[PDB]
Amino acid sequence: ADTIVAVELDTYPNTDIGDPSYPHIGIDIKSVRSKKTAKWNMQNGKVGTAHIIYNSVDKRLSAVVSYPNADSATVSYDVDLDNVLPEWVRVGLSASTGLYKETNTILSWSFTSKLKSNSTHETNALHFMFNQFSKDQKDLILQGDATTGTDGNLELTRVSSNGSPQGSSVGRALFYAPVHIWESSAVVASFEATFTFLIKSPDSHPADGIAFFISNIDSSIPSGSTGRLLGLFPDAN
Ligand SMILES: OC[C@H]1O[C@H](O[C@H]2[C@@H](O)[C@H](O)[C@@H](CO)O[C@@H]2O)[C@@H](O)[C@@H](O)[C@@H]1O
Ligand SMILES: [Ca+2]
Ligand SMILES: [Mn+2]
Repeated sequence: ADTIVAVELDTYPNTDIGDPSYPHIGIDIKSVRSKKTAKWNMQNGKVGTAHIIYNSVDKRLSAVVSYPNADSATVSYDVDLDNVLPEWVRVGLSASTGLYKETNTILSWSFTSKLKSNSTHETNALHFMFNQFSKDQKDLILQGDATTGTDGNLELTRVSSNGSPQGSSVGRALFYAPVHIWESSAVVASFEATFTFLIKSPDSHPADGIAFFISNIDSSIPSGSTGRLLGLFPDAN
């Protein structure tokens, strides 16, 4: 099966599987049951921003989610991505809906990864920045219901012609090129990701959430991962 490290923006509390009783953000290491969570005052209809950072010196995965003129939500977890992820990976965005829904719109997404070898200076880097998605975005691997181009945005889950979010939907978008996240003899490696999202729903309890994830290169949507599984895990283990 796939190896998944993700930062989830969980809008629906599935208490039957360990979620806290409120929308939250969490750090998921190979499991949908976050190793660490933080309360998130999600705002229906507003545009938010997520920022995720990591470096091999501190070995700490941190994320901050904010809305303009509102306090931010922060979550951190000490983890050595070398002990978890394969050397080469792919990075992406995933979302789902199930019984209750929401739009899982991404307006912008940027990512930067650096890897420095022992050889004096000479750092390797990868950076991509999408501020406008188009139809036929060949540098993205769209999976499930994910689509691009509508209003220049990336809709991870199904949205009807009039803009109504559909339930029982799942979609992901991964950057085409694999990323060298670590090397056995690297002095320092780091990455930073940023994305702005718009989650709105006519439900009083939107669902299910969006996630930024890092996986094996060949990852694909596991069967029946709609809803609470955020399109990342095959089960709730
Ligand atoms: O989209 C939210 C949520 O909807 C569905 O789960 C609800 C219900 O159908 C289940 O019977 C109960 C208990 O298991 O949980 C919910 O109330 C599922 O699609 C779920 O995956 C999803 O998160
Ligand atoms: Ca949930
Ligand atoms: Mn959760």
